Amino acid sequence: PNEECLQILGNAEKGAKFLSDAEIIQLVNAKHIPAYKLETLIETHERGVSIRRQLLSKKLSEPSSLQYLPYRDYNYSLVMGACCENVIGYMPIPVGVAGPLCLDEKEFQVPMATTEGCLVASTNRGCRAIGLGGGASSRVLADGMTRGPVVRLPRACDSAEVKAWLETSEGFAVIKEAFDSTSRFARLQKLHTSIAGRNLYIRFQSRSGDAMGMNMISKGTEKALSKLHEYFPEMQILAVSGNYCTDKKPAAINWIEGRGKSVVCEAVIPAKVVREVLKTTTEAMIEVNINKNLVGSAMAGSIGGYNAHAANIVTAIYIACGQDAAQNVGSSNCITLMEASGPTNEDLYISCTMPSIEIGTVGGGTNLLPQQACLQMLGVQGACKDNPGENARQLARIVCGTVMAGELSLMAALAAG
Amino acid sequence: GAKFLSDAEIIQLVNAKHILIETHERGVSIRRQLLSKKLSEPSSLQYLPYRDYNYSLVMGACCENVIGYMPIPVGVAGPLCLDEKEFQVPMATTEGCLVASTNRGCRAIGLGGGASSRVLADGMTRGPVVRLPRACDSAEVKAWLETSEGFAVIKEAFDSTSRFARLQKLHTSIAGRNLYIRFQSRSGDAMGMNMISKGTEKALSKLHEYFPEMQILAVSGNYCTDKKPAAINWIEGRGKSVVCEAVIPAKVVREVLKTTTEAMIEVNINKNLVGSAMAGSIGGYNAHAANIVTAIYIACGQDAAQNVGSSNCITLMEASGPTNEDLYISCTMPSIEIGTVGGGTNLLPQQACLQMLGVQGACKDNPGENARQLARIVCGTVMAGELSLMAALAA
Amino acid sequence: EPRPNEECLQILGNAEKGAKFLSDAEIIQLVNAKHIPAYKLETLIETHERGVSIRRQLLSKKLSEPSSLQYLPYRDYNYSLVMGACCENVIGYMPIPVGVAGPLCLDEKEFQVPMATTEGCLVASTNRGCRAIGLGGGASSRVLADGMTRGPVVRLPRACDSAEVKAWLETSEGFAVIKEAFDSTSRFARLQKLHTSIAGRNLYIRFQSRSGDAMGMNMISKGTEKALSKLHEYFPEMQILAVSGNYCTDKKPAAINWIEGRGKSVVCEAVIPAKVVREVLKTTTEAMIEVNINKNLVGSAMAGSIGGYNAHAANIVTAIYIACGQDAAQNVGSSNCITLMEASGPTNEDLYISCTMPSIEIGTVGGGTNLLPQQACLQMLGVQGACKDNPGENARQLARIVCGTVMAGELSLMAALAAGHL
Amino acid sequence: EPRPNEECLQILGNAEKGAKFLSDAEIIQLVNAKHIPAYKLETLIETHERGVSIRRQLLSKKLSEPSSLQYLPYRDYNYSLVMGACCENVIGYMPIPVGVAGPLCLDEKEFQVPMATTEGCLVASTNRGCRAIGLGGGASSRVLADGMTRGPVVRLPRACDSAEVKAWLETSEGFAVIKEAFDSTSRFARLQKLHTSIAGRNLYIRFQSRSGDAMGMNMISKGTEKALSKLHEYFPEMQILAVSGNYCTDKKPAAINWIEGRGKSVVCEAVIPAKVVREVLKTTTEAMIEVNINKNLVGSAMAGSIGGYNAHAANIVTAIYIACGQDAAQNVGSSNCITLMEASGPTNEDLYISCTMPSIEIGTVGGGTNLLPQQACLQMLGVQGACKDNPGENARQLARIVCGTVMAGELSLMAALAAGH
Ligand SMILES: CC(C)n1c(CC[C@@H](O)C[C@@H](O)CC(=O)O)c(-c2ccc(F)cc2)c(-c2ccccc2)c1C(=O)Nc1ccc(S(N)(=O)=O)cc1
Ligand SMILES: CC(C)n1c(CC[C@@H](O)C[C@@H](O)CC(=O)O)c(-c2ccc(F)cc2)c(-c2ccccc2)c1C(=O)Nc1ccc(S(N)(=O)=O)cc1
Ligand SMILES: CC(C)n1c(CC[C@@H](O)C[C@@H](O)CC(=O)O)c(-c2ccc(F)cc2)c(-c2ccccc2)c1C(=O)Nc1ccc(S(N)(=O)=O)cc1
Ligand SMILES: CC(C)n1c(CC[C@@H](O)C[C@@H](O)CC(=O)O)c(-c2ccc(F)cc2)c(-c2ccccc2)c1C(=O)Nc1ccc(S(N)(=O)=O)cc1
Repeated sequence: PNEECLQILGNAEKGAKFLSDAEIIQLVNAKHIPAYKLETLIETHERGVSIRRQLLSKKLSEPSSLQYLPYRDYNYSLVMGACCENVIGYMPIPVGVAGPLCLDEKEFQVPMATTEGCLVASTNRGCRAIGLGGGASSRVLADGMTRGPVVRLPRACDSAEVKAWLETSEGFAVIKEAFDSTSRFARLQKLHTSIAGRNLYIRFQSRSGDAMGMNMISKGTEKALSKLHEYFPEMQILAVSGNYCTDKKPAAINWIEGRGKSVVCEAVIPAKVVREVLKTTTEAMIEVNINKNLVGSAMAGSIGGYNAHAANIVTAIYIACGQDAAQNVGSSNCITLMEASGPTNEDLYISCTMPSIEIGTVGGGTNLLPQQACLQMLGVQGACKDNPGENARQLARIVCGTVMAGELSLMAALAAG
Repeated sequence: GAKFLSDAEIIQLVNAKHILIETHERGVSIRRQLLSKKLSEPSSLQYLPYRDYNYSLVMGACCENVIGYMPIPVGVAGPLCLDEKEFQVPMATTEGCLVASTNRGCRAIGLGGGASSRVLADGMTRGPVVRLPRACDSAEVKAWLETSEGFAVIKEAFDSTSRFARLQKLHTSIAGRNLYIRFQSRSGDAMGMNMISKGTEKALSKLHEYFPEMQILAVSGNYCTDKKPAAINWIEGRGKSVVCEAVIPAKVVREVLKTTTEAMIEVNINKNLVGSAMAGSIGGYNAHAANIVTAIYIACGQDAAQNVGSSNCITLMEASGPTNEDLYISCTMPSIEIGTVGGGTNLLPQQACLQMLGVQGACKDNPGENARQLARIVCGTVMAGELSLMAALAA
Repeated sequence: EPRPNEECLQILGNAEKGAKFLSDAEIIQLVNAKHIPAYKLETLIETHERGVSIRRQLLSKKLSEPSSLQYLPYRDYNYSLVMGACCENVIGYMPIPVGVAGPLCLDEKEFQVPMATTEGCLVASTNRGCRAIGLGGGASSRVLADGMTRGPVVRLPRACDSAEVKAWLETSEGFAVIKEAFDSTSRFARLQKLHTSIAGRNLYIRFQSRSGDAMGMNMISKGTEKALSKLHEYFPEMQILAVSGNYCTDKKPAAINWIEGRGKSVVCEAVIPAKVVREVLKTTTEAMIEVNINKNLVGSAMAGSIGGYNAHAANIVTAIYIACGQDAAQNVGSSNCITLMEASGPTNEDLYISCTMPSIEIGTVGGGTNLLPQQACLQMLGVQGACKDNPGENARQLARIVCGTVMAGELSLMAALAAGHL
Repeated sequence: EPRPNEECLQILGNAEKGAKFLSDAEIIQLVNAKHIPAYKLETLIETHERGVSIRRQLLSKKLSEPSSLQYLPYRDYNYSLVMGACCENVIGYMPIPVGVAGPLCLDEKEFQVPMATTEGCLVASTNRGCRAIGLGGGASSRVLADGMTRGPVVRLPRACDSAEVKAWLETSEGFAVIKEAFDSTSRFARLQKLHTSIAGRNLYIRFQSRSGDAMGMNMISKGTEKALSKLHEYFPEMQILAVSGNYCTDKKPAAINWIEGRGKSVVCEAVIPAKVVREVLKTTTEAMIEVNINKNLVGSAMAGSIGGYNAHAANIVTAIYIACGQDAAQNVGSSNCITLMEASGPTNEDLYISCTMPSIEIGTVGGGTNLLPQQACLQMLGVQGACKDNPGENARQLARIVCGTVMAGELSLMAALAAGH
């Protein structure tokens, strides 16, 4: 009944919990109730998902499309008004595990969410060679998420004035105070700027504790630019990101300046281990690395893509561990080097250098519990109380270390043919 | 067999190195318990779900040492009015507001009479590196591959390996005695990596016959280029090269997008062109194409690591209409790497999202048309994403 | 002494008098107060040199230090081949010292390579590279590709229309019509496969063709214009926005030139005996390879280079280009080079070296190669002017010489850096 | 009259005679008989021009056409400033025509810009661009950054050690010890913040400093060599692999030069009224923006350019570089330019134009600027040699003049592309 059902919705202590599935759907189709009124009216999250699927399904060319998209018994409360909207369900990505990865005297079992055949198996083989080689070592070389707004002044002489002002000790200090006032972990490092006529691109860089820090840095960037407006009232803020960050697009600035964590990792693989585990020789590995990862990438016109498949490992760890998998674009930046080592140049020195690993252990997908499980496997879930940023640094080191395992195994598979 | 043993006992054997199980879901349980013994926090696994998932479609083709699955929330943006049709576009993401913003982009496009798209090129690639004794020899091979007779014999060998192996023009570059060879072929509705690899191996094997001193150094010399940033994918395309466009009436930019045509053009020029230029970008002349590509790719069983190149996009915005107040927007994405059969599209949840869009599996009438359609959907939804985010930045 | 402007104009407009019957003071007087603007001085003054002399006197009064031009030479230079062709508002010439590096043993021949440069030691260093190559049996090179390009941008009303034009150009019959219009413009105009790129309703079209021994810019542009006119017959709503849309790409760095080639794409190589690397180059093979990998490959990669995987190819390209009447601004793309070094031979102690240069933009007819001094340098190499019995051979040979001299230069400088002064 | 070889040698080794007492034919007879190496002619022959003359006679006999050097001039040129400084094995000089575009109205001054080129209409076209700027009220420019660089590669035993070295150079005291070493080598050496990059056990170190009015390669390199010697005292396992590891980056295309700058980073701007755009440039502001956006931004984007967002900056950079005694091979990076074009005024009919050139590598002291003809062109612009009272001002002014003349070039070519035919 259409007019009885409205009575049960309007009563403040009854609610739509008393109504049925088809009755709420009869209301919308008759146009008694608009569609957008169902988000706010319906009580529980899972029933909101159910009714959206049903409404959505009748509009589809094949109304049975959603049959095998699962949606029941998922914690939508951590996702609603925080991570996803118009939610009709969830997508299971198989999670495999590669390890142990022997990195800086610890051992890691690395979760990898992927649907590419053999990626975990191959990565795990690279892990095996590293462990039988005495483990890999890594260092975090730099740390600071960025945002890169574009501002505009009337003339290029003015934009130049502002650049010189931001380069002074006094002007930087003023901007630093306004940026840092927005948050606990927001500490502004040296500003990088570029002029293009009357445009001025300003790359704000700051650590962000254990968060990846896109939201924190943005908040700092806006207050900092508000303070900059007080010194330069004619300055227009065109966009809070003018693509100079650069976020989720290939850019040499991230390659050269770094973004998020800049990391290096390295290991030596005995000749014996290269033969028995990797089914090739040190000399063959080197020849392939030089001519694939340097020369080949060079011929193809690569900026920052001097590696075999860093992106595969970055992406799978990112999906498993609640990262922004779109940031695989810049986070997969990697140069993989290989050279002969040891008494008779028969052992394999390998290193991966990844200048822009954009990563966090708090916020975003890491609020969700399956994603926290994977972060917990690695011992890096959430914030680190004693050493703010140490969980995010550790995960970045794991990523780089795991990328190196991936590089060893794939580069060996290609070398053996 | 194993059904009479217990979980605690079978692990006893694998630990002792004296060592399959009769049910897929139990194989996952026992793997979780083996892994569990190696972690400092074994209870970390308890909220990583694993039950009642169809592991049969995974075991052999997709993933090894599987211990569960990672649920990614799926949202829907649409209807996206694209080429006289309506699509409800699934987007798997954990990024706040990404679906809502994309959906707004869709709303603006529909009220502007919808978007139009064309597939400009189509062919996955693979770019092996080979070596000859001398640069004079590598050059002889290049010359030979550029003749009609040479290309035809390399084509016959490539094409013999499978149904959809149909070799297009070759692209080669020499680096001294190295020769990089870029094979491009369509691949039915599959993304086509395995297919083009098999075609490449038999083609390189046939090239070895003409040049026995040639060394096949690696079936991928990074000249493809797969999953790394490369100008070659931007200039030559890879997979589907696609263009999409729409005109958004002035009032619609005002009321829906909360800005103006003029302000939008000013941000696009100075962010997506000039800004990306100052940043030293090749192919990243867009706001956030990667957000949409990645979200759709995870939802639709694509290889999410191919967002590196699939996200390549130039977003252009011009003034339009008689009064010059309407917003012409286009997105050009020359390297969308995509398929509707194989990989993660073999799993039922991922197929649900492909079925939403009406592109699931092979198009039996016209091989490749579902993958082509999906690329067009990706490019149209990227343009929707560009519209909304650029409006939010300009406002 | 100078008589009034009125009388000076009557003598100027008389056929049997002209400018020969006036003073320097009097020509300068007419210019200072219009009647003669300044650029018309070339087509009015008795001789080329007096036109240059007068232009200098005009300029000198405008300067802060009037005697600035004292040591800028101008007398007795053959300005006839310059005027209307190479340069306007000419006040003189700039002497660039020319040294010789050689013999360069390339493809079983010997070359004495002229290099116009002011950088100390460049010719000496390059010359040592030639010697190391000579003692190692010499270099070999092949020309891989040959075609100068021009990359106009056109526009259709919509992206779907530009898509239609791309597909039409990709059909055999569409390209054959465009090729016919292109090729009708000159005897050397032969259009190769078209490269096309869409950016919304924009459509960049890369026209490529050999061009005899000319570098070919003017010829290609002419071919391009007739090709687009014909294209407009089929697609009347097409607008030519610019005859170059930076898609060629000329005189700017661009991945397309690196990947597709432009002008002449060349490869060169040589094996240097271990003995020679030690004695001549003061280093070892092992050391050279380590420096090359970690400087020219890894270092160039960390700096974010496209096409710059070399030590100083640009030094050599520029010196040969100025010496040989080339367009030195084309150093931008023509310097593209990847230098590779590896172990070779029985001992694995000999140095294999190769230099691959995909975009050497060059020619032996036209532009600066019309002037006799730069023809002298071209004649040194045996590549001056057009080749009658094999059109394009001289420009191809010059491209090979450039790539081989670059390799010579790479060998030497890389050995200097590898030794570290020692 | 030509004497036997043994007789000619005693004359050559007689200290109160020498080669001055031999004829050309005798000196050649000695070279051909392998008594004198051909390269030692420079230090044996008393006059520089005679050394050039004999090198030419020797060279001509090696050529397939012996008269090929006829129209290569060599006489009455001042080889004294070139020998052992600018060029070796010298057989003459190459005259490049010099034209003048101007006046360039820049920062309330006027410049007559010399351009050594052989490309037809380049000077005339650039000169049209100058007219538009001057009738548009002039151009204004700013040097934004100043510092030549050198980017050596060193190697440590492990990547962990390269990381240790990077962190050490990033502390204020580690940097200060390196800065003290670097600054000690020359009066203008002032080491700026160190930019470093790791690749495994490689460490690339980008040393940047002002260099007076010199372009500064040799100076920066000398400071770099001494700075690395100091760093070796703290890290004795460090290997200096190469004083240039291509991270500078000198004379190759590189994003690092685009993003960080190198030498002089400059920006230039003008507003061109519609009337001037009409009469001088023969077009409209609307047409020029449409061409600039779709050629210099979008076109360069599709071509995969880094730093090549301009029409023909390189033409102007190269022409001025040759005239003014610069290193013309550095036009690779010095030509880096993004040209921007906007509508201004009430009906979008005035043309705001700017050129941004982040890496103008230039000098007015040293190299080819030591030669008198090259100094004449520097003197034309008022930038010859070192500025005593304001060190670096001449080099800074020249880089502004390049950027401003580049903008002039951009205006004219783009206008011509916007019209047709
Ligand atoms: C990592 C994955 C699994 N993988 C890929 C696909 C990698 C792509 O996703 C990225 C590349 O396209 C990037 C690039 O190189 O340009 C390939 C492969 C790459 C390019 C080809 F043309 C063909 C095959 C190979 C491979 C297999 C054989 C011989 C050569 C290469 C493997 C590979 O690593 N398998 C493996 C190893 C050990 C074990 S084991 N025995 O340890 O379990 C199993 C499988
Ligand atoms: C699309 C996403 C959700 N989004 C992002 C994050 C996008 C990043 O993941 C990619 C960028 O970093 C790439 C780049 O531009 O460099 C931002 C944003 C971007 C850069 C900042 F510095 C700060 C915030 C914005 C935004 C919000 C406000 C004002 C300006 C920008 C939005 C955005 O589109 N929200 C939105 C719009 C409508 C509705 S509605 N009214 O339809 O529901 C909801 C949310
Ligand atoms: C070719 C030129 C002359 N040349 C240059 C300057 C080359 C620049 O124009 C381009 C580089 O900057 C490009 C780069 O590497 O990034 C340098 C040099 C390069 C970078 C430095 F940091 C310092 C010095 C060297 C050099 C000398 C010694 C030790 C290391 C390098 C030489 C060089 O080749 N001299 C030489 C050799 C043999 C004979 S001989 N004995 O054969 O006549 C003479 C001179
Ligand atoms: C500057 C030079 C002289 N110039 C060039 C050649 C410039 C090349 O050296 C570099 C370009 O290739 C870079 C690029 O755009 O990709 C061209 C030209 C460019 C691309 C073509 F396909 C064809 C012709 C043009 C031109 C002529 C006509 C119509 C359009 C463009 C001119 C040009 O500026 N002439 C002129 C102007 C005023 C006066 S006046 N009347 O003031 O004296 C004379 C001549």
